[PDB]
Amino acid sequence: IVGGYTCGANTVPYQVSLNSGYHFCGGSLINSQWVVSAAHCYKSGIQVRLGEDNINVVEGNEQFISASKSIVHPSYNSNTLNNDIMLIKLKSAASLNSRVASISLPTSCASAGTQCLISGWGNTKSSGTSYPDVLKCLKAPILSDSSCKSAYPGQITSNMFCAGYLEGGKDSCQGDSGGPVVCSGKLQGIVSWGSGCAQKNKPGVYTKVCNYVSWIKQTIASN
Ligand SMILES: [Ca+2]
Repeated sequence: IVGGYTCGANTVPYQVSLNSGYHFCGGSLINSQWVVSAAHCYKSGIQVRLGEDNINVVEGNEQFISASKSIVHPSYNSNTLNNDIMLIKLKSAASLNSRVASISLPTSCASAGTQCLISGWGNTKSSGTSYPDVLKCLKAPILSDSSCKSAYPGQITSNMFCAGYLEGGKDSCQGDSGGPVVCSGKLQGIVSWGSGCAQKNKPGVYTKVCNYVSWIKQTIASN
């Protein structure tokens, strides 16, 4: 997360770390047994880490659970990053508490100019390499589709939105792929891509979760 702040420990209780010997992506807890992340975060042998703040120290609140199953969206295109969404089933149910909570699925899509919260652990620098150990946060509006498609001509589909600032400086890219974008108490986004990091007229590009709620509910209930 470039150009934000330290959330505070356990202030984003739905935030998940996907670990494969190291932290490689974020995710969101949508119920005791399921996580949603990005399809470009697909690996084998994932461990899901809940209740984290500092990913390098065991601060007491953690829950470490092996993933039993991963489901990538049937229409995921890894070239265009269209339908960049994946579902991860926990081997054992998470124990929900003050620090470990679910986030709700949208009943409807969010509109432009709606403020959202984007959280994650990744690269804080637009130029160079600096990985934070603690959860970071950014508040950013959803930009209008016009403003989005203009920044990435012929790259943006219906299943994407942009958030942040047209001037750059503040963005998420490498700053946690797969991470949540929460607007008015609902999961509206997943950190998908963005050209460079926090560049001028290069916003972040998010998977538009409200398009997928039917897929998510049908998949989860059948698996
Ligand atoms: Ca920790």
